[PDB]
Amino acid sequence: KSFLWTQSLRRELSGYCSNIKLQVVKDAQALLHGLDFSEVSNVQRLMRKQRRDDSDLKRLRDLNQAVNNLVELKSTQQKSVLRVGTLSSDDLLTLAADLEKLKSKVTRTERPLSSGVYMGNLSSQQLDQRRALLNLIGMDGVVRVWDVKNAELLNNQFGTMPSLTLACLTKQGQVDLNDVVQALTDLGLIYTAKYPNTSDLDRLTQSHPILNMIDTKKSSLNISGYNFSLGAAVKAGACMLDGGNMLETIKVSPQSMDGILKSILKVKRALGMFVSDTPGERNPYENILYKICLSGDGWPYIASRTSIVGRAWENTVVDLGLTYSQLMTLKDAMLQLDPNAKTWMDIEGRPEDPVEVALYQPISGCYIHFFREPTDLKQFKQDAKYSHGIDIADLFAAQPGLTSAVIEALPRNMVITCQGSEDIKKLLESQGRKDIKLIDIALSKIDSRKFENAVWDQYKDLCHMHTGVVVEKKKEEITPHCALMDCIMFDAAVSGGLNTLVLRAVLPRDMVFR
Amino acid sequence: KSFLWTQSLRRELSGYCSNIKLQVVKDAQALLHGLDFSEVSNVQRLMRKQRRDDSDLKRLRDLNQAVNNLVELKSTQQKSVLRVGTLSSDDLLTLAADLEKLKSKVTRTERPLSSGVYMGNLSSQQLDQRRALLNLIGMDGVVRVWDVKNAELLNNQFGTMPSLTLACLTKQGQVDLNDVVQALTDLGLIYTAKYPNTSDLDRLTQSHPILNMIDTKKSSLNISGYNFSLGAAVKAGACMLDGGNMLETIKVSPQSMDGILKSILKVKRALGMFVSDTPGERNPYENILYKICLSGDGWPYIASRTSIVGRAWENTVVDLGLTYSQLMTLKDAMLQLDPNAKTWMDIEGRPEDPVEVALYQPISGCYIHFFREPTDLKQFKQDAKYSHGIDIADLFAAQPGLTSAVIEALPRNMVITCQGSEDIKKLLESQGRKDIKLIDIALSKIDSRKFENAVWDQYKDLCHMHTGVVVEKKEEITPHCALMDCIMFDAAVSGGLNTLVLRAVLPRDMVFR
Amino acid sequence: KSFLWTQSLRRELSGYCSNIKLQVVKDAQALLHGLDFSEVSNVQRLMRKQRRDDSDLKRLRDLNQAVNNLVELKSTQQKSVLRVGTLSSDDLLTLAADLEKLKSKVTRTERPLSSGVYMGNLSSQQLDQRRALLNLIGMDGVVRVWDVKNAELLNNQFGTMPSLTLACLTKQGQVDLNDVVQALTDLGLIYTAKYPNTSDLDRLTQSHPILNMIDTKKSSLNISGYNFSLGAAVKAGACMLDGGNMLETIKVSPQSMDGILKSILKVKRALGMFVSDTPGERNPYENILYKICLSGDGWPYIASRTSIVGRAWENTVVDLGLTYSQLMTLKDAMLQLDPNAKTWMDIEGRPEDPVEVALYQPISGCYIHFFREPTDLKQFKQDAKYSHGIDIADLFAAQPGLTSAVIEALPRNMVITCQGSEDIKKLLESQGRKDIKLIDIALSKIDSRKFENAVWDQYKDLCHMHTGVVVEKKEEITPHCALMDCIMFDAAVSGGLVLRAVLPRDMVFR
Ligand SMILES: [Mn+2]
Ligand SMILES: [Mn+2]
Ligand SMILES: [Mn+2]
Ligand SMILES: [Mn+2]
Ligand SMILES: [Mn+2]
Ligand SMILES: [Zn+2]
Ligand SMILES: [Zn+2]
Ligand SMILES: [Zn+2]
Repeated sequence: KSFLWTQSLRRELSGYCSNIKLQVVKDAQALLHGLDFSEVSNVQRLMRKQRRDDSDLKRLRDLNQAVNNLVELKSTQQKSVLRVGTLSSDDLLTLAADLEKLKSKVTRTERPLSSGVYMGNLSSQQLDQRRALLNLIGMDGVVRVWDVKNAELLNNQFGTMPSLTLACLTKQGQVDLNDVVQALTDLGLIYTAKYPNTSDLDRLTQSHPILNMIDTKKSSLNISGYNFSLGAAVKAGACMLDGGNMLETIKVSPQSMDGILKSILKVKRALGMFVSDTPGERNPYENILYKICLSGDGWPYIASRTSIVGRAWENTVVDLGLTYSQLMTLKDAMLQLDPNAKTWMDIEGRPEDPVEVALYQPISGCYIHFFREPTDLKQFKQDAKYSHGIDIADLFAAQPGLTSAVIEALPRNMVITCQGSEDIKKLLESQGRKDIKLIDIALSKIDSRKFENAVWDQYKDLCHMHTGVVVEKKKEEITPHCALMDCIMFDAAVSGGLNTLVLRAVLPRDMVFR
Repeated sequence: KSFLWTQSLRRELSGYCSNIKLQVVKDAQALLHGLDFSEVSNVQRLMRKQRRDDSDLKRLRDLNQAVNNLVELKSTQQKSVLRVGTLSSDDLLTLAADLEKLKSKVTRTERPLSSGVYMGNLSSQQLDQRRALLNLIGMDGVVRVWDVKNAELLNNQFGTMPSLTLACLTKQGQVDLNDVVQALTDLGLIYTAKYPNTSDLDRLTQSHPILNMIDTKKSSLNISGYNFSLGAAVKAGACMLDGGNMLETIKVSPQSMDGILKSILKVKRALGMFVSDTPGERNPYENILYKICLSGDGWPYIASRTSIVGRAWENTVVDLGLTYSQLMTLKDAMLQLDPNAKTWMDIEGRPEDPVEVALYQPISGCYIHFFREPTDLKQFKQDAKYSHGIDIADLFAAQPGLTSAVIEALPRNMVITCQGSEDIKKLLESQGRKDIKLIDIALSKIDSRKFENAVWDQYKDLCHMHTGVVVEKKEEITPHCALMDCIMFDAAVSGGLNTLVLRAVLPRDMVFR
Repeated sequence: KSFLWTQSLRRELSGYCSNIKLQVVKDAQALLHGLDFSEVSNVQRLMRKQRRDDSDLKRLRDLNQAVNNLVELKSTQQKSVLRVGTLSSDDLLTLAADLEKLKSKVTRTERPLSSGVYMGNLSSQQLDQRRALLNLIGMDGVVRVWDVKNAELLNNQFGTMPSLTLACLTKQGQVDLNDVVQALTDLGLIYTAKYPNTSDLDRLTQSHPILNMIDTKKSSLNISGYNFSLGAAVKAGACMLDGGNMLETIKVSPQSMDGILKSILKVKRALGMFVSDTPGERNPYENILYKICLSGDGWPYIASRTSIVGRAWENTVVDLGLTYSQLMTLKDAMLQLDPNAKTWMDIEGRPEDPVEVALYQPISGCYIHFFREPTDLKQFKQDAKYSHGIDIADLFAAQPGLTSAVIEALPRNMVITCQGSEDIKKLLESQGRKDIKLIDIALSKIDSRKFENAVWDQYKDLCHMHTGVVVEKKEEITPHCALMDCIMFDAAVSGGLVLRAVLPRDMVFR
């Protein structure tokens, strides 16, 4: 059923496939020669930890950039732009659709590994429902695997490579290289007829003892390229064979990129392939579509991709409220909120025409931040003059529907704290949520903006929306008001000071803009 | 199309599958210590030949017997009589049907290797139609691969056996046994997912270089268990798994045989499996059905069956004109004859009611010999006492429609010599054949039976139908046989009886029901 | 590669061409004066209908008569019998094999419009494999364009003639006659160099605004000559130039038909031309060989072939087991059947040697009916006396092989109703199609023949195969027809009592 998709894709794309054994074995032997395999063991030890940080990530990345200096099979950073040539106008619509579906699927699978999910003080059903997602995606009260300052540094660091695999099995398994090649050759042949299972690897193990090391019924989620998964072994086995149509052996180029995708959409239409609305393991169509859109120059499956920054939906653009798919990602990202924690909220613009919305939980250092186009532009210029200093031409790019979707998804029975309950009340009540209880702090003007300078020095990087000169009639310039910076400084006003805390965004950055 | 047929039978016969990996390696280890592999070489040399004689079969049977004596995994002579129990009445009706069609297909595929096909003086169409039968089945004027005294001695001698295969690759291929067990396992694993082919064997040889011994582009037809076919290698691989629903491991017993046949039928029913009415390689259903019905006790696929007598349709029977598939076997049987050669004919019983019919070709030595149930009980009795001495009770088990079908399939424009034409004329006539010219030679009473005693002395065993005491106007005389008349009327002409072993055109099973 | 074939044919057939720039306009003028273009717009309306019947075909055929009555460039009824002479015995065999291929292509493209294809309860893949087919040829469940009682009235009615195109562009486009000639000539000068496309005519229209009535897509299939296709304008623009060896201008005669055929087969041989076995539009080779073999008198491209009767393999014959080509015709003929509906089956003779075979679906009203040669005569000559009464000389001409070819082409899972089973079971099992379930209705022999004399009164003309006198053990009785048995047994279950052949009319007898 998932091997059927794979089979049809082999035939259709067989003309882009080739023998690569010599290039692979060369990289394996070069790793066997150059690489510090005790550091391979060190990175594996770090992947056994349930909780990992920046020191673990640096070690992984350093080992990644050590492998990358020794292999000749690498993918280069290449942007890709697609138009009506070769691909039909109908084909680019489908791609755009499937890519934004993929976007949702991959963000809901991988992001909670870094962003985290709240597993503390919740109802019995909610925990059961959160546990089911975290069982599925491979995963105080906030549980996460990667506690990092920059989660973008987790991109493309976890892919599996045939040559690295072949080298790792040879050194760590303590047998000759050829034995390993002749082992994955027999595995590679199982794969020409079925996706290999537990019993398959068992009986080969009797003739090739190496295949013990490999873990068969482990997931491909929350693993590195240094681990001995079923997928890494199967992939490495596909490249040792003498031909022919093995999908792993695809190379992409600017000259070949469109045709592969055109051929992918032909199979998809013939068999009814689709991007899953579920988080978890990638299906055959999800896997190929991501690996090709990741780079316009390289080998989608088997190359070195650790040099590549960004995602597949970013590295490839289509030139032509919230989607059900976006709604899902948003609803999963918000499970990061502790509903029992103290929560600030602030807005810029009048409550019935908001242009900036923020929420802030000071103890976890997690925040919601987003934007909206105004309706009353004639009133927007007034607030640009005297309050927020936002230019509307920079709000054009704000993703629509975000205002209602966040206020709808807010934890029920949460208590929101605000400097002036007035407008916040008329906002939540309007967006359908009267239930949310509100505190009024009621500070004075001098005491609310006491830590205004302190907050902008530490956190300026988190909002770039405020450009316009703001005045205060007596005219003289003042600091423009950010909705986010307001929240932080109002918490500091009450606290009596401001700590150094690395803030974590609840929303993905891909969601704020279009 | 047919790997599913296997995959489905695998799923339903699971409980009959088993672990024999050890017992095969044990039987190979015994062959490695006991078998003369130089004699294996000698038999393989005989299989490379086009024409094979009685001495080649003697060597082949002697070696098979030596293999047989050493292996612990053998099949036993166990006959099966099927009764309504585990199998429903319809299940049994389906079994009987298929065994008739299977009988036809396997006779048409195997028997011409011995019986032969005339390939001399014919129309271009007749030769192309015939040479296209030879490539379907993997095969003076007569073409044959086996020229033997008795073609029952060919039966069950050619099967493949994993332990023999295992033993032969080890000793002839000059590698250790352990590395042979390694190689076959990986092939056996592939066999779970697909039937391995050209490249599948090519790429496997790259780690295990014992596998270029095995021939890929060679069929299963016209080869012995000593040859390294893909099927023998694939078969042996199946045994290399401690588990897996492989049909090759199955054990049959008087207790389990019905239930096995029941399970096969469900798979056949479900998918729509069938016996193909075209000669050639066996389909998975034809294969399983044959091997199971040969012996009620033993291992259908993997045992030594070299000591088993009878074809599977004789060893297993159901208890509760010709069939379409009997006809195609009959038409295929007739191709042995030289249509241009000298050909005799003779009948016993009235031309309107023949009880015995025989045709004889004196040069190739081949004959048609069959019987028929009469209708004129009155005329029969006086003929019996004056001519053939055939007991009417011995004729009820004769195949009906055999007169029609044989006379039809006789080649157009043949020349028949006969003693007395009036009779032969009326029988060929009322059947569509006026095209055949008849030569009546003028042999008087005395001369036509000069070598009568000589013919019966030499050929008695060919006819057992004449038991009654025949008399002339009184004293006893020798009963008239259609076939013995044909031979002796030829003897009169030639001035001497020939000294040869005769070959039958008709499959022996086909004469009686 | 198809304009190559055009070009190459043009040079080799240069001397059977003339000019015709006078008579084309002459007949176009004789149309301007004496033809109502309201009925022409009425025809365009009818061809715009998604379903069409006998009354719409009447309005077409009468207009194909009225145009034929005025014009002096016409083809007339002329049969051709190809003998050796100019065409070597090797040319004849290549011409007989190609016309046979051509039969299979033209039938699979044009016939489904009338006969219909079932697009109801089927597997997605079937709905894929069958819609693919429709978009190639330009097309309850059964979808059809022409629903007519006589489908032979459809033949030679959709033809395209330049003069008819000329007179149509003039009156309907409201420009002067000359401006139509000026516009199409300029398109004809493009036809000497390449086959005009989307942009060719788009730029022509910039000087010739009258050329906007014309489509690039689509097509050249379920259109009539009253439409404005690309080809109609192209053919017209060819007959506007002086000389140049223009294919469209070819006139055939009983003295010249062999040499023109002799010419074609050289170019085919020299290039690699052949009759496509895939349905759709004609390649230039299919089109030339078809237009010529239609008639041996007139202008195969530009004449008034609207009163010509019978197809090109019928109107032209050669004088010296089914063919690969006919089996694909048969498989696309069995697509008409609704496999999810009440279906009968009946045969004559014994199951191991059937001489007449029938299947019938009442609700739609379609049937399968064919004959076979017997093998056993002793049994056939008795069945003739006491069951069917068919003469053996009538059974030689029946197409051999249809019996197994139809049975295998049956839909999988279909359920048959019969009277009785057993011998229907014996037949579908010899062929090895057990998957088919059988219902015996098992009526009494008197109850089976209640509506006997009624069915032979409404459907007699559908079978002319029963000649001999069938007797009962004696008195004369009405012979048994396998097809007439299908309809009467249906009536005995219905209590009461059109028909469309599933099998091609041309495939029953060879
Ligand atoms: Mn990175
Ligand atoms: Mn504010
Ligand atoms: Mn191995
Ligand atoms: Mn005699
Ligand atoms: Mn009937
Ligand atoms: Zn801001
Ligand atoms: Zn005898
Ligand atoms: Zn009839």
